[PDB]
Amino acid sequence: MIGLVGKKVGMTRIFTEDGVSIPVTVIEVEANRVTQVKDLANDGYRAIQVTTGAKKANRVTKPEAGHFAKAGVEAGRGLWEFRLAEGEEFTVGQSISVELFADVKKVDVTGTSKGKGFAGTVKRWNFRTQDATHGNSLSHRVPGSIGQNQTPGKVFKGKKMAGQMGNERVTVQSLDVVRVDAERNLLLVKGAVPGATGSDLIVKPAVKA
Amino acid sequence: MKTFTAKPETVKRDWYVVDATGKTLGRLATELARRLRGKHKAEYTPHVDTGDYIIVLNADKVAVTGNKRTDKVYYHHTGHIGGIKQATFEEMIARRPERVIEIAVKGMLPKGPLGRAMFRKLKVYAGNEHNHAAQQPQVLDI
Amino acid sequence: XVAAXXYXVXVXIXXX
Amino acid sequence: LWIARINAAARQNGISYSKFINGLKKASVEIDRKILADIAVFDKVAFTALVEKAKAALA
Amino acid sequence: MKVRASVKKLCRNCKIVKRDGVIRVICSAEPKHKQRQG
Amino acid sequence: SRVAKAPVVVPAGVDVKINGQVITIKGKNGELTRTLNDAVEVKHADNTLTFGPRDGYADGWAQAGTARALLNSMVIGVTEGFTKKLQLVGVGYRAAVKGNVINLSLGFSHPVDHQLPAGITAECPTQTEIVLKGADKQVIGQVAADLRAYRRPEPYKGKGVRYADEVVRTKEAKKK
RNA sequence: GUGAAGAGGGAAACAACCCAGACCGCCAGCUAAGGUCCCAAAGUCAUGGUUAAGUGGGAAACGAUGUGGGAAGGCCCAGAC
RNA sequence: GAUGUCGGCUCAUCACAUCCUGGGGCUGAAGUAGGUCCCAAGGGUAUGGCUGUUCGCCAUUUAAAGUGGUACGCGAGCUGG
RNA sequence: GCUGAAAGCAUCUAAGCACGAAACUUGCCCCGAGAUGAGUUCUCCCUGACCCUUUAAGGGUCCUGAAGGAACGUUGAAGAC
Ligand SMILES: [Mg+2]
Ligand SMILES: [Mg+2]
Ligand SMILES: [Mg+2]
Ligand SMILES: [Mg+2]
Ligand SMILES: [Mg+2]
Ligand SMILES: [Mg+2]
Ligand SMILES: [Mg+2]
Ligand SMILES: [Mg+2]
Ligand SMILES: [Mg+2]
Ligand SMILES: [Mg+2]
Ligand SMILES: [Mg+2]
Ligand SMILES: [Mg+2]
Ligand SMILES: [Mg+2]
Ligand SMILES: [Mg+2]
Ligand SMILES: [Mg+2]
Ligand SMILES: [Mg+2]
Ligand SMILES: [Mg+2]
Ligand SMILES: [Mg+2]
Ligand SMILES: [Mg+2]
Ligand SMILES: [Zn+2]
Repeated sequence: MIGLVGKKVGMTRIFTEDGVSIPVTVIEVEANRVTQVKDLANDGYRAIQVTTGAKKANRVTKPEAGHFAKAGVEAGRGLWEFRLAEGEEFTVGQSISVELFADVKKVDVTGTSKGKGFAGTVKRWNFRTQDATHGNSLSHRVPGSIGQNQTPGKVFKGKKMAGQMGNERVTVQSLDVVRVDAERNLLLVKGAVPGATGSDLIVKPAVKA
Repeated sequence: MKTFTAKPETVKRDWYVVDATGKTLGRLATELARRLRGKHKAEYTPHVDTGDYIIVLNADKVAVTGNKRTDKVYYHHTGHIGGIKQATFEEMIARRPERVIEIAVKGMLPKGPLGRAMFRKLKVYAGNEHNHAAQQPQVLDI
Repeated sequence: XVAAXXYXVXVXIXXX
Repeated sequence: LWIARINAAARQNGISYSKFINGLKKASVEIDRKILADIAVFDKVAFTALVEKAKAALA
Repeated sequence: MKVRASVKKLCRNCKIVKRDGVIRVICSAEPKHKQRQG
Repeated sequence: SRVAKAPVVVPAGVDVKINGQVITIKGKNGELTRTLNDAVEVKHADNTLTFGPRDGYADGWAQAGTARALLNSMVIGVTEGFTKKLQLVGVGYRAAVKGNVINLSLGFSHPVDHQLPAGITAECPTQTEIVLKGADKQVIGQVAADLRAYRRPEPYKGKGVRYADEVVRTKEAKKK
């Protein structure tokens, strides 16, 4: 099934009458407007392109403005595509609200993880540190050996090394839906989701089920 | 006088269409390689591409003898330490039929820049339809 | 081993 | 190079290089391969005549 | 199953059969007599 | 050889249509069809069918013997048919036929429901007996084997789904 | 005997193996070992056989109704197996 | 006219003659639990006491605490008993 | 295992048909058209004159400067640059 584009508002909790505190992530899901419908005949695959939010008119380029004008919708902050499931039909200009998740139970949330910059092997790959004392010379958090000897004579591809950590697309699966509030355009899911406050999120019905 | 040399700017190339239905893989490939290189022409020059354009149709119906449908294995390494991958002839035909013919012909063409240029003149199709009617290919029973 | 018995008590060449 | 060109031109006339050379020998034709390759490219009519002579000798 | 290099009939009910490219001994009377060359 | 040389007498009321290698036998019980090996030459003469080797094939006679045996069974199938009987033993082992699905209780924690093929029909005279009817000899044998597979006769007491004629060899429990 | 103190062709590559001993030049011809479907020069040559294992294209004692050929012999229309 | 040694630490990678988990045949296999052979390399596969030790013995775990190759892997990565 | 000859019987196999494992190909997650075989879809922008020579995917002059980009500035839960 199709999903919706939302925004990470932050985390809080929901106290139940039983006395259980549920950690929840608040996702603001405003109306998603269909901008284009892909069909097998013209594009070779079935999908819908949606936009959400608003954008300053002075920031919309003429190429982008023309695209929105054909659909007849106001400009949003971006464009996202969702693959259709054959039994699903949508029209250009249609608005989809958070009511889609009324009876979904479990969702998969995709977002961009927080960026950690250049990370070492201890942090990036959970490498063990060498001895802090007992003679160690300038080698407390260094990687150690990176290969064997002459037989290979090289380092193998995929060797875990220091480098950029974070700032990448991540999907968390099978998150329980706690509350769907159409009036407030809100979706509450149990647990933490990737990204910082204010980041764009992609919510879809759970695939594993 | 000096021996004649073909000029890459004045070479005349023709278009042909071949049907691969029920033809032995290897024996078909040798003929394709000959004509792609241009060994069938009196103007053959080893350093000039003097061959012809060949369209191969029905690549999925090519034949092999013996038990090679289930026993011929295609190997490739991805570059990562383990990375040794294998695929049988039947599996290749199911996933990407064109590859089978392309792989065979490539192994029979000269290696190097000129050989790669010769390979570009081969157009392999899994089905019975091609879109090169404008080039007016001539039927070649080979 | 090749180079044993000590060299520079460990630093090799020394002098410097 | 000359041999390869003669082979191609002969097969266009319906005979292999090996048989073509044998036929010329049996017909006492002493043209060498350098000249044969030149004729094969520049004078295709004359090359056809050579092939016919070779075929007649082999018969 | 007895996997051996030398497979042979062990009783009168033992039969030698070649399934695929493997010589096998199948016995109706005794299950202990079942053998495969390998 | 000997099997192939014997002709198959097609009885009255059975129509044999030979189209190339594809031969169809239609009778009162049903209609069966199959395509024969290229090395087999089948000729319909009078009320009999003659099977011979086709020139240019090494196996030849071997294939003809197979085709003859198969053809014979098809004729028998479309007239009288075939019957396979299975008996349940073990205390608590019961079977029931609901339409085309056979429900078996073989002492498992879950129910076993076996779906029957298109041409096979089953009946349970008692709770411990299953009789299969059909026109195809191969199919009826396959179904019987599938039912038997669920609980194969054990070697200590004989409990399980067994063929009616099958004799089950039993052994003693070690010693003392 | 060759290398050492010898080049050239073959053996994928490969002093010492096979063929063969480089005075210089030639866009001429014939051959040796080894080869002639394509990479890659020359037979998708001819006739008669064998193999189904990719054997060919690595390995023994031993095991086997694989299959081709040959000379015997018990046995068999008193109907054999 | 230099290829630095044993053990430890860090970091590994492959083979399968498989230690655990998966599939199966025979059993002198009632069940539970075993013996033995076949298939299978996806993942997984202890912490301490003593000794420089590898190893080994011992204590207590674990589904299991596999066997080998990699300059007896790894000092222009560490230590230096 | 089913049916089934060669080999009147047997026989899972030779023709034909069915089951069968964490291995294999998928299904799940991430990268990915420099995939030079450089793909597809949607939208936006530019609608002027003259000369010269070796006469052609030719050179030059004047007018024109679009869509968009970059630069600069205030910066970021983005970042060594
Ligand atoms: Mg120190
Ligand atoms: Mg120091
Ligand atoms: Mg320090
Ligand atoms: Mg080369
Ligand atoms: Mg000397
Ligand atoms: Mg040499
Ligand atoms: Mg050489
Ligand atoms: Mg001399
Ligand atoms: Mg000669
Ligand atoms: Mg050639
Ligand atoms: Mg021939
Ligand atoms: Mg020295
Ligand atoms: Mg030196
Ligand atoms: Mg093994
Ligand atoms: Mg897998
Ligand atoms: Mg070492
Ligand atoms: Mg070093
Ligand atoms: Mg010290
Ligand atoms: Mg010391
Ligand atoms: Zn026996």
